[PDB]
Amino acid sequence: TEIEHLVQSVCKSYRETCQLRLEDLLRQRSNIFSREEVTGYQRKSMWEMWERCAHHLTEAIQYVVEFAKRLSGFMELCQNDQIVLLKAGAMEVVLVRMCRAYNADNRTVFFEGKYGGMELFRALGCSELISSIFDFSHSLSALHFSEDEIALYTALVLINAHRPGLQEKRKVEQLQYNLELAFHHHLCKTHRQSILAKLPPKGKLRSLCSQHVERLQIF
Ligand SMILES: CNC(=O)c1ccc(Cl)c(-c2ccc3c(c2)CCCN3C(=O)c2c(F)cccc2Cl)c1
Repeated sequence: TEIEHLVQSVCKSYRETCQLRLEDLLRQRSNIFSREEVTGYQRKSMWEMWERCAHHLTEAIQYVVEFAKRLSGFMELCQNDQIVLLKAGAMEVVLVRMCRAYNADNRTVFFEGKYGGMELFRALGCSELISSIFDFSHSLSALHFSEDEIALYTALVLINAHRPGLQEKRKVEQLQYNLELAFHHHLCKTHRQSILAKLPPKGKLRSLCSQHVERLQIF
């Protein structure tokens, strides 16, 4: 039950640090882009559309940093390892967090006040990647994660002791192990263990968050 106090702690850090309130996202599912707004976005140059998207992604990252800061043990890690973990994991967490912005019923995603499909992002240069991002959100949305589960899962996406560059490896390993124990305890308690087998495989998140995203300093 130190474990259950950890579960509650991680869930509160997550709830305090969302960019978007879940209930606002659900409210807005009826609010969908017209054929003309989609065309208005398809018409934008590659540059301006990346500028747009890289801005949103940088704000989304700041919310993940604030998640890390409010997370138990994280802030007692040495500064080098805080930076290593966030550099390695922050994009991944944003990707995982976007499934709450995704509506599996019509395959739309929340974007700049309204919901739209993947053809919204045509001006970007990368239909393969967009498709892959959508397919992944579609799969992650199928778990119907509780708020607890997604808080713990994203905690673990972040506190990963296999990140090249950590000095105090062991101290991150204990933090990871305690988060793992919290997660498996909570899943066992609610008979949700089965979802473990449906989580993304080792290296799936990495492969989404490398293709095309990095060196965005240019926007
Ligand atoms: C009012 N606020 C917003 O609308 C808002 C807030 C937060 C965010 Cl994160 C977004 C947003 C940002 C980027 C993207 C999407 C939504 C949906 C698809 C394109 N995309 C990506 O996921 C992105 C990625 F993660 C990997 C590779 C390529 C890309 Cl472009 C929009």
